[PDB]
Parts: sequence; C-alpha cells; structure tokens
Amino acid sequence: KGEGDLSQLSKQYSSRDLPSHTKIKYRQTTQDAPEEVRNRD
Amino acid sequence: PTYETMFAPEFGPENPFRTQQMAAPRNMLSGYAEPAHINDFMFEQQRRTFATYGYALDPSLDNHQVSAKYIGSVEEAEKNQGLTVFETGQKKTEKRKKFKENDASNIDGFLGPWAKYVDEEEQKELDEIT
Amino acid sequence: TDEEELNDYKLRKRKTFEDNIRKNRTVISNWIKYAQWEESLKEIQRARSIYERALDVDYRNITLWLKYA
Amino acid sequence: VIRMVEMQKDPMEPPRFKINKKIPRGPPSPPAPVMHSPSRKMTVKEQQE
Amino acid sequence: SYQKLLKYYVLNALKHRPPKAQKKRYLFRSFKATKFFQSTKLDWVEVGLQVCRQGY
Amino acid sequence: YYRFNTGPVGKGPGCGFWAAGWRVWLFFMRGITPLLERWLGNLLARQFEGRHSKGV
Ligand SMILES: O=P(O)(O)O[C@H]1[C@H](OP(=O)(O)O)[C@H](OP(=O)(O)O)[C@H](OP(=O)(O)O)[C@@H](OP(=O)(O)O)[C@H]1OP(=O)(O)O
Repeated sequence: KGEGDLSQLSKQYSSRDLPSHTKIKYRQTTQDAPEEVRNRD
Repeated sequence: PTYETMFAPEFGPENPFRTQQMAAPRNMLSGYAEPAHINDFMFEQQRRTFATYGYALDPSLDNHQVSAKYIGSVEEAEKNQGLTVFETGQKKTEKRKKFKENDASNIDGFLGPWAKYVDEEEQKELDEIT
Repeated sequence: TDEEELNDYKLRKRKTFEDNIRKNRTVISNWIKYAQWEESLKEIQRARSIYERALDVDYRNITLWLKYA
Repeated sequence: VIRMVEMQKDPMEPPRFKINKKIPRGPPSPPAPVMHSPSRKMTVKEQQE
Repeated sequence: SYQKLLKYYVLNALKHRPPKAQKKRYLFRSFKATKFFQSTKLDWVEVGLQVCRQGY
Repeated sequence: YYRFNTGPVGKGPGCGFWAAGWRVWLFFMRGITPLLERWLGNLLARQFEGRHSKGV
C-alpha cells in the first residue's frame, strides 16, 4: 500500500543491485558451528 | 457450532439514531463483499438470458430463506415460459433472411459473412449551435 | 489597488518565512515570529495548525508550548 | 455476484506516471510523555564556569 | 593472428565453468500468451526492413 | 584470406567466407542484449517517470 521507490514505483534496474551470491554458505561441522558451541567448555 | 447462537436476535430498538444506510452491515464502506466459487457456465447463461430477454433467477442465501422467483422484466418470463439463449425455441418467429454468395470465384461479388443486408431540418439547428 | 498591495505584502512575507522554515527545520524562532505576525491580524484559524505542526519537529522545548498556550 | 478478471499488461510499456513528487514529512507518531528526572539548576557561578 | 586466436581459445577453454543456472525460461513463450503478440510466417527481408523501420 | 591465395587463384578480392566474423558478432550481441536492454530500460525510466534526485 504505497511503499518507497525501491518496491514498485521505479524501473531503475540499477547497477550494483543484482542477484549476486544468491546462496548462503553454511558453517559445517568441521568449523565452529553452533552445535559444537552448545557443549564445549 | 449451534444454529441457536447465530439465530438469537439482538435485544434493542434497532438504534434508529443512524440512518438506513450506515446501520446496515458492511465491510468496505459499500456492502459486505466475499469471494466464492460459482460455476461459470450457468452464470454466463443467465447473464445472456437477462441481456437478451430481461429475466433471470435471484441469487442470495439469507434474504427471505425461501426464494425461487424471477427478477427484471417479469411478464416476458412467463411469455416465453422460461427458455434460455442456448435452447432451440418452440417457434421461429420474426426471422430475417439474408442473401449469400459463397462460391469464392467471382470478383467484387463475394459477400458471405461480410455481407451488407438487403435493406441497404436538423442541419440548420446543428449549424446554429456550432 | 489597496487589496492588491495588501495581499502582495502578506504573500511576500508568508513566502519568505515559509522558505525560512523550509530551509531550517531545527531553530524555532522562525515559526513563532511568523505565527505572532498572524496573531497581529487578530482573526486567525490557521495559526493553531502552524503551532501544531511546529511542535512535531520539537516538542521538548518549553518556549513554543508556553507561547502558544 | 459479479465476475472479476484481470487485464493483461503487455511488456512493451515504460512507466506511465511521473514518480517525481516530493512533499515535506508529515506529522509522526504522537509524542509519548517525557518523564525525566526532576530538573535541577546548579548555581549562579557554575553556569558562569 | 595464429597465436592470438590460440590465446583466445585457451582463455575460453580455461574459464569453462559449468552452467550453474537453476531455472530456465524462454521469453518468447511468455510474449505469445499475451494478446498483443502474434505469430505469422513472413519473408526475411520484410523482417529486416521491418525492424530497421521500427528502430528508426 | 591467406588460404584463398594458395595456388593460381589471384590476389584480388572475392573473400566471401563470412561465418567466422558472423559467429563472434553474434557472441557480442548474445552478451550485450541484457546489458543495454537494462540500460535502455533505465533510459525509459529516466525519461517517462522522471529522475530521482535525492532518492537512492
Ligand atoms: O595490408 P595488409 O596487412 O597486407 O592486409 C591487407 C588488408 O587487410 P588488413 O589490413 O586487415 O590486414 C586489406 O584490408 P584493408 O584493411 O586494407 O581494407 C585486405 O583487403 P580486404 O579489405 O578485401 O580484406 C587485403 O588487401 P588486398 O586489397 O590486396 O586484398 C590484405 O592482404 P594483402 O594486401 O596481402 O592482399
């Protein structure tokens, strides 16, 4: 219901705003993942 | 759920301080609107029936609790005995005969579905206005 | 053209002081001097709205509230 | 009961309406009471300090 | 010219990363479902002169 | 052009093997079409709905 210019009110497909790195790397078990944080001294 | 809970009326003098329009139920400032899933075919059929001859049945749920009547132009419903636009009628009256030319060979004589029909003091006032 | 010069003087002062409050939205002398200039006209229904939108940028000051009161 | 469909927007259209309006910021959320500590005033000399 | 096409072919063969795109689309099938785009079979020079006419 | 001239063929023009430059200037537009597509979309936005002076 009437947001800012970023939502719908503009066709400015601007540079530096692209779907780059559209996946998040998760910290697995060999690093300091929170499952090994919840029990170490 | 119980029918007696929703059937129980409100004790009061109807509160006539408001008018008839504002005291009426609503959700939008104009009428209580809610989506539904009515069939398309009979909807468009009775729409075309009212568009042609001007009679159709009356859709609601809780106006009178008994409703099976026709609306719009009343007498033309019983005049045609309740026919539809998709039904072949009992008679073929006031039918309108066109001419056809569907050989597709002649030049400037082919008039099929694009054919014109067989049938084919105000200027002074319009000058005085402009 | 007395009404023309009167409305011209009032419109120039209102336009200058509205540009002044448009430029600086922090210091509060401009709104109160503009609103007491309308209070000098002694018949207003718009200066209350001026004090009402002048306290939206600063409601923690004592001077604007006590002056409008 | 009426019928509600949607008109197809063709993908050969620039933005039709000039999004260039600028207004001053309106009245915010209304001010809560302020409720500080009781305000003190020091002296006539430390204010000179 | 020999060695510079060798250079460009090795630079193309070295950065040969797999196509990690997840979804696929066409952009012609999405135009065709719209009522404003229509499909017909024409001549080539008509299409070329048409797109340069429209570009002008 | 130096493989037409092998043998008794002639030094003059007639070099009509055109597919190789054709492929690379298709490779140009193949990667530049979304780029200046986005650029002309930004141009149509800047022309038709105006600019944003102090927005982003
Ligand atoms: O001057 P060169 O280094 O000897 O090369 C030229 C030159 O090609 P490049 O300059 O691109 O290398 C000519 O093209 P132009 O740039 O002069 O237009 C070309 O003729 P084409 O345009 O038909 O390709 C042909 O020269 P020629 O006119 O004699 O065919 C060619 O090689 P050669 O001069 O050795 O034949």
